[PDB]
Amino acid sequence: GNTPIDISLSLTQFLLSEFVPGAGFVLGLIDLIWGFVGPSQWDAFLAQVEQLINQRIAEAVRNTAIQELEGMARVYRTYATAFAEWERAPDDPELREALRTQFTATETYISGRISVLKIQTFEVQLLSVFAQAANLHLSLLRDVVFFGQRWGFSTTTVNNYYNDLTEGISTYTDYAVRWYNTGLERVWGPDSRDWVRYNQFRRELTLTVLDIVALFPNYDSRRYPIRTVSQLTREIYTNPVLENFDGSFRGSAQGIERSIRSPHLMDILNSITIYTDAHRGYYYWSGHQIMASPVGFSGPEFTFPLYGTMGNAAPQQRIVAQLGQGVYRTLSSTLYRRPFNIGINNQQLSVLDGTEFAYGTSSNLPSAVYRKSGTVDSLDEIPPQNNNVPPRQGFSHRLSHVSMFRSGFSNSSVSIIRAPMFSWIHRSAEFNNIIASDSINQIPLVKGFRVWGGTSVITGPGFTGGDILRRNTFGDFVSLQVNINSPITQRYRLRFRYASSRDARVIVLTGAASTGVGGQVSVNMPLQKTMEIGENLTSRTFRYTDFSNPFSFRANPDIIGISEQPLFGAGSISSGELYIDKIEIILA
Repeated sequence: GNTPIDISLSLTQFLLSEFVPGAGFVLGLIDLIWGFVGPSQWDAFLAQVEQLINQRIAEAVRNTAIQELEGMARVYRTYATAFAEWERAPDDPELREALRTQFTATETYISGRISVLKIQTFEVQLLSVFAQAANLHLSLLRDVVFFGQRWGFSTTTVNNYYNDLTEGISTYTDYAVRWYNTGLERVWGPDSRDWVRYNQFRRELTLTVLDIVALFPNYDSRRYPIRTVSQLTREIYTNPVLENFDGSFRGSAQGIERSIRSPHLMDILNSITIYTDAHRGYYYWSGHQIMASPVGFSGPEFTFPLYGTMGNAAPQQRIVAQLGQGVYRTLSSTLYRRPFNIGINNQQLSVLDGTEFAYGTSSNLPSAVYRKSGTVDSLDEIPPQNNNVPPRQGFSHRLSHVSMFRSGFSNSSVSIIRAPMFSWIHRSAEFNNIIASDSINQIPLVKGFRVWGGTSVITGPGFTGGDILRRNTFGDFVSLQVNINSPITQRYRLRFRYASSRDARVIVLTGAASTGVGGQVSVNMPLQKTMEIGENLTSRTFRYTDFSNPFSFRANPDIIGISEQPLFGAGSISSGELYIDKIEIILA
């Protein structure tokens, strides 16, 4: 089993860590995807979303798509070797000229024939190979913008390729998120079964499409002259009780989706205290409590409201999640009791009767076990990024929350449903905000610890790899905690990635005060209007500041605050919205 979900996760790992242009990058794209000779690989890629919504692609359209993929891999392969021979004698004017034509030949082939992956009425099924190919096209355009003057191309030829890269990022992004959403809505229905297949689409295409799409902007090598590491803070969802049910509870799907928490700052799951109930010698997970900390463990634990019902047929069991790299895997045992319809006191049960919590770790640390283990295995839906090493080392996601979809009390109620919902954040969403020397640091604003009043966390547009922050008025956004590995004397610069339907002014303060409240203004920067009032959030509505003017922190676990300030003379009324996604920090 080498699923497309497997391949795509290892590719997410590659792009996230070793994003820097050179032979290592080309050799890497060959090894993970484009080295494959023949059709079967692309056949599997299409099959996954095809059987997901149970519509196969028309065969003429399907085979042309597969054969153009083959040709794309095939022209890239010859570019890649021509690239390597050049990097072995980089000044030779003949190797240069040989790479220059083999580049323009391969770019024209890929550029021109992506079309066959955007075919009308088959947009969703073709989405995952389109994401692969758009990502391949962008690798090439980054290459010329970065190596143009070494290769021998004119500065005018390169500036045109650069505009292609710009537009490519914006066009490809917008197509993918558009067909992601319309494919999602088409799967939605009102039943337990309809929600399962809805969520299956969301999860698989978040892994196979959106995560590669979130990294496209890093292909802009004029905007990112050096290394940069993005962070995927979005959470994908599993539910063993519902995903393993053979029937379907009717009209539930709207109730299930609401039981997921609303957009929120990123937290670190600390512990889960499970409560047990019983009925007729059948013991089950009836409710639980969740405790979390902010990013950086920057202060006091938050305890979530009770999930489910606080049973006592056994004593509570407190499972600590946050050991090593967190819980990477759950193996649950489901229990569906179907009696000969007695009722109320001979109940119908749709619940969990055990779960094993497996730790992500380079160690022998044993799993946590509630009652007993099971065979409903989350690793089957959230696979490893590296199958060459044991799962506890090559895992892709860490457990981030546990909610519950509840129905009935044990009371009356002929029927009881306790369906715990497991949230998975991608591994790249680090526990701390660490400012690296030597790279371009991305800190999504969802990594702060406090949202100030009148800033909302809004579900992200689809290409930021997480949620974002909105203000309707001017005011304070977040406070977040930063760690430097430099003397406090070291100087830094800062830029924003924002969306705004108005002009505004943005400031970053750096006097600490845990809780946030303090601060001294260190950075003052303008935000030009990026969209019209009431427009939708597409990639063209997002903009980068310049870098900021050197500043320094004033503590080494520092507490910085972001606020948006009224422009002088504007009269203190603000109309439109302000969106901030990311701040990025560099050195010197």
